[PDB]
Amino acid sequence: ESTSDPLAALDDAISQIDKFRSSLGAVQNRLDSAVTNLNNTTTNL
Amino acid sequence: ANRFTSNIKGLTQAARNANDGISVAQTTEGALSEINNNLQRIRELTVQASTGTNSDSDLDSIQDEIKSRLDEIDRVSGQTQFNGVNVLAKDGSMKIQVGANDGQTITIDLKKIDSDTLGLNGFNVNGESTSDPLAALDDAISQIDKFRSSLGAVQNRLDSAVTNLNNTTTNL
Amino acid sequence: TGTNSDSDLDSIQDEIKSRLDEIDRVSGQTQFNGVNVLAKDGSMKIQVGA
Amino acid sequence: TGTNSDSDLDSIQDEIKSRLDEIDRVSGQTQFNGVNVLAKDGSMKIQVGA
Amino acid sequence: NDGQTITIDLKKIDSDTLGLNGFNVNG
Amino acid sequence: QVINTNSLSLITQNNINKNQSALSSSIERLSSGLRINSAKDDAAGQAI
Amino acid sequence: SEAQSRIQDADYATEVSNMSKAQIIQQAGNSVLAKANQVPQQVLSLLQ
Amino acid sequence: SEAQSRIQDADYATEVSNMSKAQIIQQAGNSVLAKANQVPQQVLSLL
Amino acid sequence: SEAQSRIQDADYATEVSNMSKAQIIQQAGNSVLAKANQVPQQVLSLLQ
Repeated sequence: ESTSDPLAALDDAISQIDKFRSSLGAVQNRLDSAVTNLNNTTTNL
Repeated sequence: ANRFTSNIKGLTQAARNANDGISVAQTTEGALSEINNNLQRIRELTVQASTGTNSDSDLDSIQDEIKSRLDEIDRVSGQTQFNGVNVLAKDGSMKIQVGANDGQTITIDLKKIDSDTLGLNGFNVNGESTSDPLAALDDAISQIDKFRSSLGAVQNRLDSAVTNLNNTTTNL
Repeated sequence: TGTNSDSDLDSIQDEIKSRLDEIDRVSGQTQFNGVNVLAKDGSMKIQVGA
Repeated sequence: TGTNSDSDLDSIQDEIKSRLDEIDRVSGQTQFNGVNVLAKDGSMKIQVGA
Repeated sequence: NDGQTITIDLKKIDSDTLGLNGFNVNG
Repeated sequence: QVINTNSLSLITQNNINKNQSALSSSIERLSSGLRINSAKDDAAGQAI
Repeated sequence: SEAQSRIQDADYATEVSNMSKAQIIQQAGNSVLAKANQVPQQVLSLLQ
Repeated sequence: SEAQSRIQDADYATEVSNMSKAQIIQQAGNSVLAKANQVPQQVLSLL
Repeated sequence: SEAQSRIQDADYATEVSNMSKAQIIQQAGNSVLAKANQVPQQVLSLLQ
């Protein structure tokens, strides 16, 4: 019937979403750093 | 920031719920005050019928008025409700989510009040007669006072709750 | 809370079901460049080292 | 005071007990960022020196 | 894209649908 | 220095809401003419 | 009756000053709130 | 009536604060966009 | 007569409160409407 601990489950889902977003956030930072490094390397080459 | 905003919204909702509980408690207190006034009137009527100078027809009239007062007590006890849930006909508890998180609540003890629970059913001053009328009436009045006092502190508790909750939302 | 009635719970449950349906919907039918992202457990590999 | 009767003392005691359990409640249930500020004897440090 | 829609449920609201089809109080 | 939150209106509103209860209690006690209108004021004095 | 009136029947001379003080505090709170809602307006001056 | 007012009514202080906040954000956004929408002229200023 | 007056005549208190409420609502609405007319003004500054 009714969920046992609804607020706990909702917090767990929000935590999963936040973890996914955090894991996604660093990847584009890595990609931007790679873009800058590739630009510098292309200039020097 | 996500955790903070979740906490803030939960705290605001909990404050709203505590205000709703305050309203419920105030309504129940009004009903109890009405029942108390009726009990005081019926006690004065019993004091009147206690003496021996009155004739038999006087006892009959006093008993008719007493029975009318008892019926009114039972009626206001049974028909009182707030937002579709009765207050004075069920012995359950009212749990109010005030902590903005799972589990923690505040309970309101609701007791079924009627002519039977208070006793002195079939009071019958006319006939037979109750053994100790004024004693039973004082017992019922004391029960009403106990219920009002146990309900009286609840709204003070909830006001403290809403004040602390507002402070917590401000700081968060 | 306990102060609300049964029909109140009905309305709140209807709204919660609507929001959950929307959650599943947006989880289903959002894609980039013709490939879905929130429905496939794999990982995209992007060549950046030339 | 000595002018009140027994039932008055019981009512005052009910009010006192309600206040006391409310004290315990607000103490145990007040938390910040997932830690209980009024439920532990520990200490937290604020890295201020860089 | 085809199949990516949101459905809006509707109902036929009338006195007959509501009930009593001529509710009265004067007998 | 930030516009997303005033950071002062909140404290002012909390103070106003705190004063509102005292104002309402005073206004009610003027018209009622009685010290303890409900058990919220003094549940101990109600029985007395 | 005298005893109950000692218990009940809050004195008016106290409550009138109480409500007057409450009104003054509420007016001051409204004034300082209207004042406080104006400090984020200067942030616009930083732009242009 | 008190309960319904708690539910449906809006305390005007919060709404005035929200109006002022949103108006300031709108004006700031318009002002910053007035400059943001114009930085392609640099390549024009090149020639 | 009292039963008839129970219907026709109006409680002056609720009516004056409704009058005050309507006055304040109209003033607030007219103010926010006046403030809402300058919203489309930024476009001419954008054209500059």
